[PDB]
Amino acid sequence: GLEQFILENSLIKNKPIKIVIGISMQSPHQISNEHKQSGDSFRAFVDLLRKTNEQCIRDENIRISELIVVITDGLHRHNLRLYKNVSTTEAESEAAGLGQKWVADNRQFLEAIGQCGISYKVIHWEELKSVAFNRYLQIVEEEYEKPNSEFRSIIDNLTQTHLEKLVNFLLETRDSSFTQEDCVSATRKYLLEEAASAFEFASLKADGMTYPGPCSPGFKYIYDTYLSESNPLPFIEYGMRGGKKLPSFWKEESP
RNA sequence: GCCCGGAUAGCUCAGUCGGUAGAGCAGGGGAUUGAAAAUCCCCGUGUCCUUGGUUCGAUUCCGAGUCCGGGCACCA
Ligand SMILES: *C(=O)[C@@H](N)Cc1ccccc1
Repeated sequence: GLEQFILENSLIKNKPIKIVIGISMQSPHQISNEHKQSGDSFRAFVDLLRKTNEQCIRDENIRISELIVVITDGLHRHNLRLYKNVSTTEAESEAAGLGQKWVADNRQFLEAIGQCGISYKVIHWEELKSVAFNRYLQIVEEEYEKPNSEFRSIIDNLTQTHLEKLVNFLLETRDSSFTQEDCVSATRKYLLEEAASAFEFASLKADGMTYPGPCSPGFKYIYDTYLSESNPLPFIEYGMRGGKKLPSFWKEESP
């Protein structure tokens, strides 16, 4: 899908539109192979990008160029560390490794986006979370140091979400020996890292970042404070499905 | 993955069983001016996206393909 009704609110046209995007992954995959940024999702992002490179007499009176792609490869760490003792950094290593696994599971789409005209970047875990996280976490806690801000409401909502998720997860294996306070606090840590990912990402990348869903968790609270007056955080919503196979160039298995 | 709409003059779209599809823009020709600029008037051979059927005949009715959207399922 798209948001043509949202293109005029910013009112910056007749030029290349710097865009970004960030994918995620859950520990226990309920939909298994089906997930965000599947093959259909990447091909549909490419198609929605190419839809603005056509109709030059109807878009001048929408363009897609210079794009980037982020990955929260270092977000769901403690989510996977519950299965085995392992280590604190080993859980990171493995989760970011699966992130890079997907990054290689659809590299053809990333490279073919460059043939369609759009640039291709590849942000990762450390590539973003490697600078200015002390002041970021400090500001997150400064917003979460009072029950008046809706940051506590979003905290409780995401906490209930991750709590149901971790309850269903540990309901299969009770050998984790984790704590309810531990699950809640690790979920809140991931949530605050996602909230602090508005400051660091909005400052690291120019203009806007688009996700298929809404993704207003933490991003709204932080970006309305800082990014909305430094680098406008505009979230565009995408949405596709499966019905008729589109034309995919070099759509074959590697050999 | 499942389910629901459209494509018509060059372009926008309006056309409701199946009863020779027309309003706006554009564009050509005019009268009048010395000439243009306003105003009036004339001007559409459209397989209604191709290709198989009912009919007396199908725009929209049934079958096959091409291209634009929607509603769900999965939220994280
Ligand atoms: C899921 O765990 C999300 N918090 C991860 C995420 C999604 C989109 C953008 C940034 C982070």
